[PDB]
Amino acid sequence: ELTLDPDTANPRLILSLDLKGVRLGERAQDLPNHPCRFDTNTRVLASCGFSSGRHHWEVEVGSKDGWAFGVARESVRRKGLTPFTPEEGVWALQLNGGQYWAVTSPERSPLSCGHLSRVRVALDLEVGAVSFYAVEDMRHLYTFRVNFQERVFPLFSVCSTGTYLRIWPAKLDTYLQ
Repeated sequence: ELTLDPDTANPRLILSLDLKGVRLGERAQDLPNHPCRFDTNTRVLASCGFSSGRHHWEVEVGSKDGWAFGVARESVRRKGLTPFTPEEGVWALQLNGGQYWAVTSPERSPLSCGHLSRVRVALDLEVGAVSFYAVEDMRHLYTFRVNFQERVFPLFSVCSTGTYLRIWPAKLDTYLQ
């Protein structure tokens, strides 16, 4: 099953022991600053990435602000403060200011989807799409159509305390998403 990759994790994140969950901690861990580790934005990738076929997983989401999740192209920049945008190869939903957003470009799109508890992510590297559904009725939340040109990885970001993400088998915090 999909697990979070601790070698990629921003050192301020805390991963659960089973490597399925992530939240933001209060202090940075002293970790090796390896090239695939996010050193500024509060991100972690799954350890498995995909280059063909259709794949899905589910993400339990906290009720409070601070998270964004979806997929990232493998070449997503790890070093320095980077934008959290489709142009940087991030295709994600976000909970911020009590609103759900698809993190679209040039600006985010607010989603009138009601309350979210668990979200199924469907990644299709054949058609070229990543889609999000609320699991309880599979209502559609957002689809990014993307001509993916490299491997694509499950992506998770938690930039404030009080929230979390779990896999199911800087003026403002969000500037570090």
